[PDB]
Amino acid sequence: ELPKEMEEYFEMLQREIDKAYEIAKKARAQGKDPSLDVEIPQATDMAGRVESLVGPPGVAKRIRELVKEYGKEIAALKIVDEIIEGKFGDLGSREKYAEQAVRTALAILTEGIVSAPIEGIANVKIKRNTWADNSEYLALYYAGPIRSSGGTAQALSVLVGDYVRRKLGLDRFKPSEKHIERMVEEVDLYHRAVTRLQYHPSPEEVRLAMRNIPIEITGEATDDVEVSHRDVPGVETNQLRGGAILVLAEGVLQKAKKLVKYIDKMGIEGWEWLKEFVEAKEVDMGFYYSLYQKFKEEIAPSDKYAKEVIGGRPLFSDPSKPGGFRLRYGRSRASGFATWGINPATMILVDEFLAIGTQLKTERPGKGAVVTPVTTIEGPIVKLKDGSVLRVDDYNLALKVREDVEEILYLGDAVIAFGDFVENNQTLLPANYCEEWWILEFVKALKEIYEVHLEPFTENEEESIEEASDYLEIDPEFLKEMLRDPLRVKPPVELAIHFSEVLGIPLHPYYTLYWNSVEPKDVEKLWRLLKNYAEIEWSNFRGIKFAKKIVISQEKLGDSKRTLELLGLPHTVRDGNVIVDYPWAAALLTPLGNLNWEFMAKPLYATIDIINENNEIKLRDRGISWIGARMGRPEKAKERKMKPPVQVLFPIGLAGGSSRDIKKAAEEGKVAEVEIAFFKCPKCGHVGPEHLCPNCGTRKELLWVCPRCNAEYPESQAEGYNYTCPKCNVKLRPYAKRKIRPSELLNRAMENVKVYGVDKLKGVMGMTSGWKMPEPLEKGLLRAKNDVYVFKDGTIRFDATDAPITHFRPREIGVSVEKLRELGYTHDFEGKPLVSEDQIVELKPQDIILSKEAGRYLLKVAKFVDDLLEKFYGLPRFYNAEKMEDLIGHLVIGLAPHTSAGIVGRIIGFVDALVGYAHPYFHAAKRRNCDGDEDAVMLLLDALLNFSRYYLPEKRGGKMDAPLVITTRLDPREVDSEVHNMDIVRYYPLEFYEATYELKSPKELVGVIERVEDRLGKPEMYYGLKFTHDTDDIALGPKMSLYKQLGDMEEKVRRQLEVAKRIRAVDEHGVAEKILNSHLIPDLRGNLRSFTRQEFRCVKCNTKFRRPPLNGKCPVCGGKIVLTVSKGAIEKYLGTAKMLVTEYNVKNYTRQRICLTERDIDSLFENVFPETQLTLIVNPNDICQRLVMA
DNA sequence: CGCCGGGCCGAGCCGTGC
DNA sequence: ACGGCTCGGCCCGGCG
Ligand SMILES: [Mg+2]
Ligand SMILES: [Zn+2]
Ligand SMILES: [Zn+2]
Ligand SMILES: [Zn+2]
Repeated sequence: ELPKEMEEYFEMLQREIDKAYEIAKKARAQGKDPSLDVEIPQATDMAGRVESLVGPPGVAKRIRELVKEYGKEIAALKIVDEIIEGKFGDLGSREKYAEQAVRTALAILTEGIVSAPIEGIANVKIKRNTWADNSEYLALYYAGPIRSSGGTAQALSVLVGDYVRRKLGLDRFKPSEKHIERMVEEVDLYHRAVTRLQYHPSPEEVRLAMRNIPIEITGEATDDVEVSHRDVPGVETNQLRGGAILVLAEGVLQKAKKLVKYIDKMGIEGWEWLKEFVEAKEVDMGFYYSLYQKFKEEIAPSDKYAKEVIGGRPLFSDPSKPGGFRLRYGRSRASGFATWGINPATMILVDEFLAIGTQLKTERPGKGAVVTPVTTIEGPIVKLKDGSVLRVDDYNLALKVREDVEEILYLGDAVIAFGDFVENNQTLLPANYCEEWWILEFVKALKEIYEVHLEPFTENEEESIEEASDYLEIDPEFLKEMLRDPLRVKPPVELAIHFSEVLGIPLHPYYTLYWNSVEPKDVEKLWRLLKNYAEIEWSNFRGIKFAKKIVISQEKLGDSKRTLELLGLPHTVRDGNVIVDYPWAAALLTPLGNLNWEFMAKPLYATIDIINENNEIKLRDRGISWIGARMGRPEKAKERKMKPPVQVLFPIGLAGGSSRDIKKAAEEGKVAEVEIAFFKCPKCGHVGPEHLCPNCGTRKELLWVCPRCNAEYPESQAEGYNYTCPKCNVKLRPYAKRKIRPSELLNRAMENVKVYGVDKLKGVMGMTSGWKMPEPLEKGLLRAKNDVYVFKDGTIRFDATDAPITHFRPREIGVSVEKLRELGYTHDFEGKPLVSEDQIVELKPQDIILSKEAGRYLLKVAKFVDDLLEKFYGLPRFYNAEKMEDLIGHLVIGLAPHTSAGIVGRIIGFVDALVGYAHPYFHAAKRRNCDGDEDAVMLLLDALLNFSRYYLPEKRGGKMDAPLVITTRLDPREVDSEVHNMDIVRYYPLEFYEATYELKSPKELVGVIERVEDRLGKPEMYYGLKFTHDTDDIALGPKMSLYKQLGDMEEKVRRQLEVAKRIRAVDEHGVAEKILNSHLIPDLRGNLRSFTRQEFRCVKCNTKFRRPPLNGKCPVCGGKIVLTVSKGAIEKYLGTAKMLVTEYNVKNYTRQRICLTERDIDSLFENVFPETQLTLIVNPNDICQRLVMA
């Protein structure tokens, strides 16, 4: 099957996993933990995950056989049929069968990763249609966690419910009119009062969906809002049901296309209404003039991304505005999943608001992306303070030049993958001319004329190179270098002109200016001025003349300097003269034929059209497609802490104080009463919250207590009683309210682990599980000593933004070649042996690259683990690391904030950014998209030792973010569907570029460009992926966003406004103000409204009063009453709002709203805070009184 | 020997027509 | 849309 390398890779991964698991088992066998074994099983494929998560036992082989024979959907259907009939045992009532079938089928369709089956589906019940016919139907109860499962999981849940109800011989739901009205008002209310819904269904759509769904979509209450249509039959609540209405809105409705596709593939009938809903929902001119008109007609600008701007977050471009982001088709080494490629120069020159990993809301392909440094694409063109125009394609040049920048003429490039267009089904935009298109035209012309075969981006035969060099009269070494790396090696301008003359191809894109950004009449005036009042120095090369310098006076140039700047032409101004130097003089004069032919403006023509019609050297439109973007959600590489930081899962109650400090309570002699689980030693009879008896070191047993009665029964005796009190008729509980003395426990712990000098030790106010089993205090002491925190399930986690990578260089990650050869890497991505640090190596599917903050924190985590192994269990240490570079070769676990299964990865290097680099398969296996998402990482051994299922909260949602199972191998066939559209080609073919001009759809050329989906099944899924664009460094550029270094809101707004003013294609002056004023006005008006209807609270307690007490003091205290909405929380943004109103031109509506808001704020407090203080001077240049007096 | 004042910590809160 | 913004109390250093 697999070759002799990937199998060995997986074998070594399994070997390391076994090495860790043996130590974890040996440590756990001693009985100092809630269980006597590890509580994280390891799986290998989807069937094992499904069996471990939902069951039933023995289903793995059946799932494997059915998916092998028919396919995923048909296998799920056969599994449903087999469960219903009774292959997998006897469950009981039909409700059990229905619930099990729904859960298992949803797990199979969902690949058993996200916890929608586990926690989304609260319960399954059979109800009766009493009001209509007294029939029997099925209802699905949706909890809170289903609200974060995605659109696809909910629609498939409805489909599975329908299939199971049809297979169980049950009738359909027949709602009354009151049900419909209740659902419409609920949909209307939730959007108004809770959340934007990310989608707004029309009322008629809601009526149609309610009338044509054979099951009842219901649930419990999740919002504290009352409804109007009350006491509806069959509905047991009078409040908003967020789970069901979100399922209806974002499930069968928003994802109707995928649902009908699944219906077609699945052989399911009875859903014709959804299909119908989907079907209903679904002269003499120039070449470029027509192209522009057609492009504007078919593809229209999208404004949905820039509808809102938050203060401090800049807007970088207007929709489809020239001068914004230049669209380039390709995929870099560390981009392609959903991320963009950006030059570091345009990161530096926008005031460092953009850092590696900073998210931005995009317009054309999708909505949202993450930026990654690419050093082969072009950077911004800027205008300096003295008048010079410069091209900043470098990072150091930008750092040197930043302080002199007056205006940013052009913003730069953005590399967007073809798979991003395929996934979102976005019509192809016309392609800007670039070096990769030029090299293909070059080789094609060479073959057509001289019959010589050459290919770019590879190595060619010496005979062909010699023949081509002889025919072109060039140096063979130069030809080899330029064919090997067209994106970095460019010919001189004279050589490019010679190539265009001989072969007959357009000019090299590097020497083409933005000729279509100006009008033909402006070029006419500029041509006249150049002919009349200019002096030019000419040259010669192979019989070809080219300009070497242009000198024209400023007074003679006039207002054509703006035309020069709009072409992106670099020049300089000295003592009244504007000078154009050597490389950029022929870039301006050669297209105009060296002034040999007159330039004249013509209607229905463009500048490039006239140039091509008259000149002999041909040109292509260098910039025609532009993109809009807006900043949002800066990158993150921080560790995870609870809302109050916690270091041990031990309840303290109120003895610890406001910070729940256990040590402070222990040192003050306080006694505390809390609910915990007490364990009792069978031999001597010790009692307390400890798993081991200190006197004899023999494992105790949990005590079960009656709720009303107060009899304690050990576990062995309670087993016989069926966990019910014999003298009573009430079920037992493992916990009760008891009193504890922290002094003895903390002294015993300190003596146990020999850790005495710890100042603070924070716990919890109370436990959330149903067991209320506490944690040993020794672990808390060791965590406090090493400065690490804990999570809800007993693990230490680190959150970071995720970015993709497929190929790497040993110098970027700081690892020697010998170390890599020890890890297993022996070749580079071209088959050559690995002997250098500048060679490009291909990443294995489960190898990850950490940041340096992550390494710094994992050093402390490893030290804590070693201390735990040496002091608590008495076993040899494992990591033995003194620096972060010593963690290389060790394993981690990657977990997503919405799933319940993890995946094993390996550490191979570190970077100096704030992102998490890994393979696209690694991010897809966690159901992540990599366009702003964040995930957690933890060391494998720490999770193995520390995780427990008895610390998980008992409510719905306590099983999300839990490593209930971990995958030990990667299979691209069952990771995701968005990663199946990614490109694996070295370069795009000429046909793609020729078809972009026809505005085709990406589906028409799926077979032309190879994707991931074209390799599934064959052994070469992990073997030969490739990339299009190259980058010098993977972590070059700014590392932290400026937004995190600004304190005041006024400072944030001012900096964002200077940024918007610098960029030519933003138009801040009014647009950014009006859009920004819809972020401060909501705050002002909402705070003003909530002030007059607010609740008061005691400082000593947390009890809240809906009405202020008449005495002014807490009735059950002496403490004083404080507000929940202060007066200063209303007028905190009024100064910035007034500044925004006065310094810019907004519509009169917003100005009057601001003035009236200030007047209302003044008038509301008339009798409470009268104006009793005068002032020396009046009229502080305020605008409200000026408007009133006008 | 008795204050003044900082610097942490922990609470709460963020458009809406009858 | 949610981290950013107001309050209140509680020790800990100087400092005279
Ligand atoms: Mg996403
Ligand atoms: Zn004992
Ligand atoms: Zn009892
Ligand atoms: Zn009180």
